[PDB]
Amino acid sequence: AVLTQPASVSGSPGQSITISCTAANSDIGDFAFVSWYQQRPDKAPKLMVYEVSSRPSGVSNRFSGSKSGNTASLTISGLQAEDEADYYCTSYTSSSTFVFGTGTKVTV
Amino acid sequence: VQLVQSGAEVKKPGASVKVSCKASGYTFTKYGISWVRQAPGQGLEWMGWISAFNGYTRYGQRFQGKVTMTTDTSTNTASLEVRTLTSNDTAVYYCARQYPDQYSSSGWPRLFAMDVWGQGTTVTV
Amino acid sequence: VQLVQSGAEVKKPGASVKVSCKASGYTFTKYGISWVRQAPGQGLEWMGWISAFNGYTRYGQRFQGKVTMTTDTSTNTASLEVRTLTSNDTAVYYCARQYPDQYSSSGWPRLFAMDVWGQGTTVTV
Amino acid sequence: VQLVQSGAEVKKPGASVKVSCKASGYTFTKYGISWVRQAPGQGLEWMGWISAFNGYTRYGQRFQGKVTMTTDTSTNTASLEVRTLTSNDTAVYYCARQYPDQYSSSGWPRLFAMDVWGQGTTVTV
Amino acid sequence: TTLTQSPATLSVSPGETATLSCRASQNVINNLAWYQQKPGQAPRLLIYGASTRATGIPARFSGSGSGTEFTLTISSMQSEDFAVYYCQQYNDWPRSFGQGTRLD
Amino acid sequence: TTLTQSPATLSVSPGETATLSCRASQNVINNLAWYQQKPGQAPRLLIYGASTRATGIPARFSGSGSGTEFTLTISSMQSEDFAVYYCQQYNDWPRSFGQGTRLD
Amino acid sequence: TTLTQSPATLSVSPGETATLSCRASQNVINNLAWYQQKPGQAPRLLIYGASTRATGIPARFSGSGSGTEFTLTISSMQSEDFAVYYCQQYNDWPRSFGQGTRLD
Amino acid sequence: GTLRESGPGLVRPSETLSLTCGVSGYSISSGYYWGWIRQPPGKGLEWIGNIYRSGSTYYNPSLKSRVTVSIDTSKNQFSLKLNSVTAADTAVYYCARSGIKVADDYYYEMDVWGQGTDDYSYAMDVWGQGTTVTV
Amino acid sequence: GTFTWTLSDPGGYCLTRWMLIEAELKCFGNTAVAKCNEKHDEEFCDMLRLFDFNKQAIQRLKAEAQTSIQLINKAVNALINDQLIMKNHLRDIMGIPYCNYSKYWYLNHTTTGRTSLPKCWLVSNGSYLNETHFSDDIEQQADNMITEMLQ
Amino acid sequence: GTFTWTLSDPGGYCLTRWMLIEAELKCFGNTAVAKCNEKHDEEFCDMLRLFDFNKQAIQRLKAEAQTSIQLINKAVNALINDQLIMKNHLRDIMGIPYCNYSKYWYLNHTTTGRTSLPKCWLVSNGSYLNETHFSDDIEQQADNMITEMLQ
Amino acid sequence: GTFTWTLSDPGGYCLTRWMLIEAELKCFGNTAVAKCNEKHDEEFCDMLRLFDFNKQAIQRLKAEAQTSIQLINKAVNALINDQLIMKNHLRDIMGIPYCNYSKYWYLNHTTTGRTSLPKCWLVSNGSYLNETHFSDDIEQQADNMITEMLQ
Amino acid sequence: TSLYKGVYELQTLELNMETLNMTMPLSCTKNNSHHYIMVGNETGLELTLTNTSIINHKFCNLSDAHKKNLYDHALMSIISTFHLSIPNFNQYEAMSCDFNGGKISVQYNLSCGTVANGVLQTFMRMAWGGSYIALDSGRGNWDCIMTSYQYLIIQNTTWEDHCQFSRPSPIGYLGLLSQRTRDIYISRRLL
Amino acid sequence: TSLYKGVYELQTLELNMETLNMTMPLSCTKNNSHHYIMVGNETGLELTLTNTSIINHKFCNLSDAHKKNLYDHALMSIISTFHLSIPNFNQYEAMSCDFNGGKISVQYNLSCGTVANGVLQTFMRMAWGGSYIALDSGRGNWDCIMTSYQYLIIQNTTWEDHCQFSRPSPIGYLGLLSQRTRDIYISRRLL
Amino acid sequence: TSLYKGVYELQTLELNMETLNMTMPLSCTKNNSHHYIMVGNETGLELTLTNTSIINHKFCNLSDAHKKNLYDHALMSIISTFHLSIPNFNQYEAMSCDFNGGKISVQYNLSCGTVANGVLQTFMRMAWGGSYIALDSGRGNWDCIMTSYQYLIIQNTTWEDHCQFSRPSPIGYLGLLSQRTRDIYISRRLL
Ligand SMILES: *[C@@H]1O[C@H](CO)[C@@H](O[C@@H]2O[C@H](CO)[C@@H](O[C@@H]3O[C@H](CO[C@H]4O[C@H](CO)[C@@H](O)[C@H](O)[C@@H]4O)[C@@H](O)[C@H](O[C@H]4O[C@H](CO)[C@@H](O)[C@H](O)[C@@H]4O[C@H]4O[C@H](CO)[C@@H](O)[C@H](O)[C@@H]4O)[C@@H]3O)[C@H](O)[C@H]2NC(C)=O)[C@H](O)[C@H]1NC(C)=O
Repeated sequence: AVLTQPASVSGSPGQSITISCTAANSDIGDFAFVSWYQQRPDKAPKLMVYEVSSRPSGVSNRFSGSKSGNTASLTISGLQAEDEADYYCTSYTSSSTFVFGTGTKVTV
Repeated sequence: VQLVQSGAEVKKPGASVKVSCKASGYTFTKYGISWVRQAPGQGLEWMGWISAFNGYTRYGQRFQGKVTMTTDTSTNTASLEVRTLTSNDTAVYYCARQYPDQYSSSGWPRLFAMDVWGQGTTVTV
Repeated sequence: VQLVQSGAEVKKPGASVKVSCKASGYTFTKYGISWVRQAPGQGLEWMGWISAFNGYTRYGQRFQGKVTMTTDTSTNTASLEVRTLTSNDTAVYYCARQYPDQYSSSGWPRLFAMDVWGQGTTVTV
Repeated sequence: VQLVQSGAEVKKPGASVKVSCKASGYTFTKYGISWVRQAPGQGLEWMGWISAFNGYTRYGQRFQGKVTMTTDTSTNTASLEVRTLTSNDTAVYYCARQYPDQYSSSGWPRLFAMDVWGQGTTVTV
Repeated sequence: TTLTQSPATLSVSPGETATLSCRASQNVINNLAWYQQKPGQAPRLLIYGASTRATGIPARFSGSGSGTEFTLTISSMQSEDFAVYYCQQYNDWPRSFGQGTRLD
Repeated sequence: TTLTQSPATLSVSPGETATLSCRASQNVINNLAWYQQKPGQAPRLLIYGASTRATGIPARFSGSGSGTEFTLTISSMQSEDFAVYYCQQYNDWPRSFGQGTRLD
Repeated sequence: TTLTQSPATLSVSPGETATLSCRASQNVINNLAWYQQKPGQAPRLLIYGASTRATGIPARFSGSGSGTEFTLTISSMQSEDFAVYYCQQYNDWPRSFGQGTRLD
Repeated sequence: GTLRESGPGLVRPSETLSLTCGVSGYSISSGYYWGWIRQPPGKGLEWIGNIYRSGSTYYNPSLKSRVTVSIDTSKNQFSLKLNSVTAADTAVYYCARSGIKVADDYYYEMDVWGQGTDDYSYAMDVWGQGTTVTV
Repeated sequence: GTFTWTLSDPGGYCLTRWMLIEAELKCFGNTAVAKCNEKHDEEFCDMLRLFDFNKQAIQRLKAEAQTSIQLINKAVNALINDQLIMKNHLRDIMGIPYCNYSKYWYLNHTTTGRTSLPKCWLVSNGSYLNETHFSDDIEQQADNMITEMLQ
Repeated sequence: GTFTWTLSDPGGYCLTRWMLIEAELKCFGNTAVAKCNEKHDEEFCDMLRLFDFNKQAIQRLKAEAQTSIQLINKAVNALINDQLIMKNHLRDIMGIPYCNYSKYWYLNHTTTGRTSLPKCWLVSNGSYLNETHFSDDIEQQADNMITEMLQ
Repeated sequence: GTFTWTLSDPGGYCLTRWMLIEAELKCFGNTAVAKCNEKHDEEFCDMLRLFDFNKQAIQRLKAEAQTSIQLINKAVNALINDQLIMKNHLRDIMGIPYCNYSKYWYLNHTTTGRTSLPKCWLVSNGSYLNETHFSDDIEQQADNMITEMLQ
Repeated sequence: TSLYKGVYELQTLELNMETLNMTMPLSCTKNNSHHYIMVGNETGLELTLTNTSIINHKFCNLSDAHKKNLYDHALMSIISTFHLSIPNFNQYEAMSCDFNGGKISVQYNLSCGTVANGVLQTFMRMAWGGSYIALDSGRGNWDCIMTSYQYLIIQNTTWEDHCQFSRPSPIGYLGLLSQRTRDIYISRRLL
Repeated sequence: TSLYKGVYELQTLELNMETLNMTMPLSCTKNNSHHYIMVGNETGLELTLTNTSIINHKFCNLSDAHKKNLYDHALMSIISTFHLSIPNFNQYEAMSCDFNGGKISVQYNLSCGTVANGVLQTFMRMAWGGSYIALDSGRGNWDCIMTSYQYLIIQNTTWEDHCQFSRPSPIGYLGLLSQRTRDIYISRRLL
Repeated sequence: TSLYKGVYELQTLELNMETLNMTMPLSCTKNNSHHYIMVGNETGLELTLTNTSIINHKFCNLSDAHKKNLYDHALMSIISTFHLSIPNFNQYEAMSCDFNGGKISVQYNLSCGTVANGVLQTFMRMAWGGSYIALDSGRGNWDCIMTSYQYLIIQNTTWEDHCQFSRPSPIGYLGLLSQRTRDIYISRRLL
């Protein structure tokens, strides 16, 4: 299985941007409970969104998540210069395994 | 089968009035007697119901204590006694016949209405 | 108690054969009649069963439309009619008494065989 | 209804003692017979019970083999036999009348005591 | 319970049907009664139950309805049918009466 | 099962009541029998069941109790009442008697 | 259902027993029938049910079996018993007949 | 609490790699599933496997043949062992804790451990610092 | 346990035109309804109790929400016999004509007007049995009610 | 699942003073008791079986230490009919005077001393109904008693 | 609930040689079997229903290598009364002779050949009771047969 | 006293339920708020309708309570029969429990078609006689029982003469016994 | 119009089950694959023997659905009765669920003495009248019910005059109530 | 002979329950320690009372056993019926299990409100008719029953003639069917 994301996403400071994580239609059933992680350069990944629009603690309400059919969307509203990091989508398959997405390099 | 009441009677307000209705043409102990009041020009108003079998009484809420209700199986007589009379108690009183409501363990309640009415007895103060 | 099946018939192919048997010695209405055909040399083969109580018919799979059965309570007779003849319809036809299969809510099915037969009627084309 | 036992028997130890009680005044078959022994000056001791219907026998745990109980419906008698007499067996024997204990599927057990006794029979060594 | 009669009057010429309505405060399962009272006369039982006709009553009077809503219909009204009609529930104590309706 | 009578001797004067007690090893539900034995005579059934008196027995004797404890009361003692009284259980086999009590 | 008769020929001398077999396609609980047809005559019912004998049938004919396999036995063979034998199921419609066996 | 990495940096190819992550503050026996994540230099994250306090493991099918994950509740740590290390395995390894729910382990741990908090995020809640493995 | 619901109301039971399809009101006498109080194996009696319970519940209890199932779940065993429909299910399994509770038949006297207790019309392979295949049962019912009329 | 407990003991049943409130021992004859072995809808029979079971359990089984409920949990359905109390619960819900299991009434012949099977006194508004409101039931019981006495 | 199985087949029931231990065909008349359709406390009737259900299931339904008990789990309540075996268990607890459904006794008319409904042979202390300890029950069954003979 | 047909006299009897204490639980009612179900002459359960809560946490330990076999088995059986009989119970947060030291304490938060409806129906079936006092005219549907009280508290108590409004009776418990697990939702695939 | 004994005329009546709609669920079959069970005149459940799936994961929330109280309680009660009535169910992976927004969707994989046999037996007992058409010829040893379809889907639906093959009837649901938890395996020592 | 009323003769018959093997489980007893429950002519369960344990771990892999659908479904059904019928079972560690490779091994620690009493009561009910020889002729309470043995072991076995002390009979199993879930405790708020 594989989850496809855009190679890179760009946006001006202050606006809202979206990141899409898409799975093949034959892979439905292995695309469940999608969650979004952020990894800054040379630093371990940090969980930012889990399930849908749920945030662990402290992270600002800018990060929102949505899921529709075979697609997931992570929206960052109010972009700043510190949001330049690699964003990953992961899914919990019905075979009790984690599948990691390709990853998007957000640029401001 | 009809019921015969006492008759017209007038007295000064503050006294007590006894009204008698006699039943004939049927077994008196089978059916109870209900009492109805109608003010001149107003609608009928319920007073109470007495069982002729043993004397069990259901009284109207606004007539408890003020009105007493008695039965006599020897002479087939039902009597209504009013102790205090006021200006608004002038009316016509009716003695209706009513079978008791019946309940059973294996069965469903059978409720009854007022079959026959005696001629009214007028009371004026 | 026997059943007598008309008489022998021979006729040109393509026409209709009308064979009959009159049942005597028992209450005709109680039992139905089943028709069995035996071709020369081969074994018995079922045609259909008709009830004499009301005329309910259970046809064979391959004899539907091709053949018909009727009853007549007044004459106490059962009758079989074959519409189209062909060289393979030459045979001997038997009518056999058979009680209707009985079902009940408080009980188990009671199915019956062909009790008494009648001498066959030969049909040649 | 009374029961009569045998006479007073005395014999040398080592022999066998036979004592019989003959019933009268009731259906001998319907009631069983129980046997009780009383040593001189001591309390009553139970030995066994034999039904007069089929001869079913319930013996005392310490009287098996040494004591034999039989019934005879023709002469209406219940007999007891002691095999090996000993000084500790010198006593008085009583024949008592006891109804069989009754059990049923739809019911509860009905148990019985010794209704009518018989005059004792003395045995000395 | 309290029950009210909607028309409270009916100026109707003789010959045609007349319809009278009764509405109870609470549920009264087919335990209604309709009486008529002519002026200077004691009321008499017309209909007991929802739709049962008392003995000696002409078939012009017919009852219908249940639950809360009940109706009484007179098919071919006449001169003797001009009276005051009263509605009673006997489902529970105390018994209640309608305010009455006038047929003129 | 075994059963013992506690007093075993009542040197009581005539004319007064007497009480005898019986206790069993196991549970004997209302299945006791009191017998009376005169000197030199066969025992006779006095009480059967819990408290039912045998036919022909005077009403002076009375029985009571159940389970493991039973009592026999003689109200107006007479000259003939002086005998040996025995307690028997018939709830289960084998049948067993008490050691007896002497009444004088 | 379809049912077949395996032997199809039982050339045998008079006196000794003869055994005939029937096998059904599906289950036919004791709902079989054995018919005998002498040449030039209409078939007659020998055995109805699995093993019940029709009225007027000699005791030398016996039936047995249930389910799928059934058997018919003739003990004391005679000269009039050299006829054709047919097996019928009446458990369901349409009725079915065996191909027949000629006992010669 | 935190998760700390340990293990040799350089590995001779065609040998066995051994890493160990020790936890502080958090208790392994408390719950959660403890697993390993791998990131090749410049590439995307890849999941290796998870282990549970009951001992059951769940591996990546593309790596199931040559990996194993071990647990130790006494010393409160969990370890990774890689068989037949190839030069393609040079990467960064993280130890992470996930609050996933598996039906098998749930239906097993009922009589002894009662019922869980019913608060499952199905996500890697906390991560280790991560250590570099160069072949 | 066993059912305890008693049919309401001289002494018979009348099915209104609402309980029947393409039919008018039908009344059954006391002698037929009285069998419904002691027989444990009558489908018509059980359905008649179900209809009576529905009518009484509608008449007396209120109905405002999106209906409810608790009332029937709580009182199902006081109205019907579950082993009856279990028996029908078993007869269905064994390939025997059974009862699906839709249609019933009865014998009604031409002159007297008396009626027997209806028995349900058996169904086999998706279609109703025809009277020629249970005429013996009808004749038995006629015998039974002749005997009943004799007393 | 029909009950199976049969009452202990000529052929009647006697309620002792412990089973009755402010009363002496009472006894009911064979005819009244024999109805308890067939009828499925009598409350007095159910309670009478409960009392008999309690008496027998106290006598036969030994009792000590904590009280245990397992015995009545096992054998509840062999004594009473749960659908009877379910029917009373439904009648209470519908507003009808229902039957709590405290008081019972019966008819008792003045001369012969014959007694009918007691029936439970109904309660409405948390007070017992008066005889004037179920006198028809009493008259029906008297008719049944006379009919039974005839044969 | 209540059992609804009706015995198969004039109107009697015959237990074959396979249904009995060291015995041959035993047939019981219509009048004895008719009691099995209305009584609630007969062990022989429940055993007859179990045997009949087994026979019909073997005849009509197919079978395979392994045995499945789903059918008997489903259809048990339509054949037997569980409160009867509960009653026997209770009588066992209280130290009273009980029925373990193995042996039965009945009465045979020497000349006519009519019999009664067999009743269970009670077992106490692991041994069957002697006839002397249930002679009264036998006499009562004889009296009942006389009574129904004079009718 | 009245003579029916001049031959028959109507007589009454009243059953004493306070003699089956040794075999079955007995339920009765003291007043609007307090009802009791007693076992033996020693222990029982008190059911009270109140506005004031006695448990503030949201824990219901039951595996832990079963592990420490300290409670009375009869009372645990009774509360199991009560809880299982609640129709359509689906809000586990509405029930709190406390079993420290072998005691039993259960609290149902009643603050239709809701959890309060089901709990009140079970409660009125349990203490069948005299429970109608607290009806509070909640009838709005088929049953749709409502009350003004906020909490139902079930605790254990020592036996005492504790019911003045209705006599003790075993009917309520014996009725809840049959309808025991008939209305429960599925909470997991493998049960 | 034949007369039996010349005195009696055979007459028939057929009951209108549909008038029981607002007290009981009414189940009936439309055609070979579509069967319905309606509650009231508003909602109901659609049981389809479909042969292409609609749920692709292996999860089945039931605790979260109960906590987020949004479904219809009657329909949840119905599906609880159905699932609990399945005899000898042990392959939990065979059943998938979906409840978001208050909807009800369950799906059984069905692909003897297997899980498909038990699910089919329960399905035949539920929609009793008119379910034999979907049974095919696969029925075998004892029951051993087999079907050619590869999925069983239960969704909710709005009321509509659907069933034209079999009349509405409450018998199947009223029958599954008795056999509701009589055949379930133990999955843990302490239930 | 014995003719009652001079005309009737007492006659007996004995039932051969062994011919019900195709449809029902049959319970049997050989001696004090060994009892059996046979299904079909092939398999069955063996119930033994011993001082010697065969399982030394505190495990019961029931969910994993269901996942590996290797056991015989009839035997699993029988042991589920047995375990569910234990009244007031709360000590989960008193029961150990082993289901390796399709086996069915269950062990009960029997060493009054004790687990031994409940397990013994269910055992007497299941193997009813010949189990009383393990009763030890002692009743401490209403139905407290105690035995010297401290392990009850239920294994599988192949069919063999084992009925030396009692005849095969389905009554015990058909008895536990009704009393199957009637006496269990609640272990979770939301079952
Ligand atoms: C079925 O349905 C019926 C009808 O609703 C229902 O009947 C009612 O039962 C209750 C419960 O018994 C009855 O209430 C009793 O009433 C008596 C008498 O009432 C008056 O009593 C005195 C005058 O003597 C007045 O002060 C009082 O205000 C009443 O007017 C009371 O005496 C009862 O209380 C005593 O008994 C209780 C329990 O034993 C004690 O807790 C209480 O303290 C009282 O005991 C006192 O006397 C004892 C001696 O008897 C003594 O030992 C104590 O120490 C103490 O001094 C009780 O309140 C009610 O009247 C019945 N009738 C009605 C119309 O309500 C059934 O209960 C119901 N059955 C079931 C199973 O549900």
